[PDB]
Amino acid sequence: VLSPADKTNVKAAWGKVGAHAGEYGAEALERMFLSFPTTKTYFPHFDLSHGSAQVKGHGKKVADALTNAVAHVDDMPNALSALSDLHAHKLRVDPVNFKLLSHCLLVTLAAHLPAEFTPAVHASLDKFLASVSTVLTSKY
Amino acid sequence: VLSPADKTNVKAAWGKVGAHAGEYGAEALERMFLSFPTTKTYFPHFDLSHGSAQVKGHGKKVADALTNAVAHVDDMPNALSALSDLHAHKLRVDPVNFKLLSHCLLVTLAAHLPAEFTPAVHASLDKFLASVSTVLTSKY
Amino acid sequence: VHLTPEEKSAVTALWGKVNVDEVGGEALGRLLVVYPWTQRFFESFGDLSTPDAVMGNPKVKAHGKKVLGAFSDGLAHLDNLKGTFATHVDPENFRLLGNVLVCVLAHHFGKEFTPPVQAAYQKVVAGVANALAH
Amino acid sequence: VHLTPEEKSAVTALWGKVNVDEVGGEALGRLLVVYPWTQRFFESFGDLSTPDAVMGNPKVKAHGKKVLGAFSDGLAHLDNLKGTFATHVDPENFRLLGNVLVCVLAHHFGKEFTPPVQAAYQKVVAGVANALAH
Ligand code: HEM
Ligand code: HEM
Ligand code: HEM
Ligand code: HEM
Ligand SMILES: O=N[O-]
Ligand SMILES: O=N[O-]
Ligand SMILES: O=N[O-]
Ligand SMILES: O=N[O-]
Repeated sequence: VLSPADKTNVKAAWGKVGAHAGEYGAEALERMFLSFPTTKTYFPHFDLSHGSAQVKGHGKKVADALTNAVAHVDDMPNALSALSDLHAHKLRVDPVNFKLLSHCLLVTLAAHLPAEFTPAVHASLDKFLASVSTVLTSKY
Repeated sequence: VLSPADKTNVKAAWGKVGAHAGEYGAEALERMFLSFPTTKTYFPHFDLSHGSAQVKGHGKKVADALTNAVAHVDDMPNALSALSDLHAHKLRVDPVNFKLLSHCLLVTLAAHLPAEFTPAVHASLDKFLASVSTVLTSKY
Repeated sequence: VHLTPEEKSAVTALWGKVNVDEVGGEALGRLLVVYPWTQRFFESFGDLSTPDAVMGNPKVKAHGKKVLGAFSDGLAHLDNLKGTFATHVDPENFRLLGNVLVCVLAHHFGKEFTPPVQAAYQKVVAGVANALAH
Repeated sequence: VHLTPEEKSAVTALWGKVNVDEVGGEALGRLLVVYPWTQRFFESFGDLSTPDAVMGNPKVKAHGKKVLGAFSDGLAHLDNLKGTFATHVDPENFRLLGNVLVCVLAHHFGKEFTPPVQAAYQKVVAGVANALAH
């Protein structure tokens, strides 16, 4: 359950990220595939090398889905319906992998927004991502 | 998100448990404290020995809360509001401990209802308990 | 794992009476049913379309005996689990399998699967899970 | 942990430039803020009423240097982490602390905390967490 301060914090961070969102999504993916190699098996047909156009493309998709969730942060189950069916029912992603990607997204924000990434903002972003993760893993 | 079959399964199991619920809650607690000793630190002032009247009392409380959740299975956040504030805000229970207790409740049902504890019913009860756990850990 | 002698006693006494032909396929089968993502870990096994379909799938049953096998190995080698499992996914799924197994044991043994007996099995499954996650 | 030489290189180069007086208290402090249940693990430390109150609490800072210390120990002993941490809660909270630390490193080093450098730290924090959870 996201407080009004969390919402305010998450929205502010999205703010500072600006149009770098796609790029940051990409970098988080790269961080995930390298730090947690098991995750790569979900992406057999991807070239996962640095600068991959496929990783770049996908990170933009992920950032766009997160932005959509923030934009409708009080109705995430609905907004993210098609995406939770994809991930759970079709792709059978292990729920654990969501904490892995979440942490990489946090690492990526921290690496780029030293001012915005306070302990409070960190706390809110973490809850946000865990909220998104809950939705995306609800349809097994 | 609990399906209608899950609801039907969980309700049927509650059915078979009958008035043994309190006793089963007690046994699950005993299973938890012995299998996962870290959990005992949440209960300093309890006598945790076998047959403890305090464990018996508490297991009845836990069974009653689970029954309440089943009885209002479409409005668990509301029904369990006071209880999630207790556990997260006041008691600061580590979220991990919920999977531990959940598993012990499953073990306890399995030990007493060999006919009812099919793979399908097991699946539904697991989701149910994870739903309850999600609620009870939402207010940190 | 450091199992006390009564703990070892609790495990071995129950373990001797396990139907080694069926319990492993039950546990592994319940895992695929209760935690559907696990199915992906098994591409070959073919049909896993339903619970009834999962539980009645030869490879499940086959591989279940090996899980049991591996459990026996670990039990008579708790001194050095790493060098007994020298040979596999997030450590968590091994923990899940260990807990499903515990539920199956509880299922098959009823009253006999007392809280102390469960406590002793959790140490073994934990040890095996960690060893297998190395 | 089996760290490849480039991996070891990635860790040591960054680690030499860490403010050992502040990074530990940040990580531990962020842990108490991000994961409030962890506060209970620390009864003595007194006031932990807010984020600002947490981050500015002497025992936090004090104990943070020890976390860092322990990290250094592990780094120059990755051959045998068990017998370096012979001396503590669910293994998961050690993992959480390890990841918060990684976020703090990312915070302090920015661009320098590249994906490969992160990957190498995750192996260390994982090794330490597991060792400490033994
Ligand atoms: C915050 C968590 C996540 C978000 C917001 C997210 C978002 C997305 C989006 C937007 C798509 C494409 C949607 C579409 O094409 O309709 C997608 C697909 C996909 N996702 Fe995720 N995802 C998340 C977590 C994960 C994780 C943890 C994994 C595996 C470790 C994963 C694996 C995949 C794969 C393999 C695809 C298909 C890729 C392709 O074939 O192009 N996702 N996800
Ligand atoms: C399915 C999960 C759980 C349920 C349904 C549940 C239910 C309850 C209920 C009904 C109460 C008393 C409510 C009241 O007095 O108003 C309670 C209190 C308490 N709970 Fe839980 N609980 C759960 C999980 C846990 C876990 C995992 C822990 C710790 C490992 C825990 C520790 C405690 C403690 C220490 C108290 C206060 C005991 C006392 O002072 O009498 N609970 N819980
Ligand atoms: C806890 C999990 C698992 C355990 C304990 C386990 C155990 C074993 C054991 C003991 C063997 C050797 C048996 C023999 O010599 O005939 C074996 C072989 C094999 N297993 Fe697994 N297994 C596990 C998971 C898996 C998974 C996820 C797969 C995915 C396909 C798999 C596929 C195979 C294959 C292809 C063989 C080769 C046949 C052989 O030489 O044994 N196993 N497994
Ligand atoms: C990852 C978690 C932790 C690490 C890495 C850690 C590390 C250390 C180290 C290296 C020392 C010895 C320092 C010295 O000799 O002065 C120490 C001492 C001590 N720590 Fe911890 N600690 C951790 C968690 C905790 C927790 C949760 C508590 C709860 C109170 C705690 C309380 C103490 C106390 C009371 C001492 C005695 C002072 C001493 O002789 O060092 N620590 N810790
Ligand atoms: O990368 N998650 O789709
Ligand atoms: O035993 N849970 O309150
Ligand atoms: O069973 N293959 O490691
Ligand atoms: O820091 N006491 O283990």
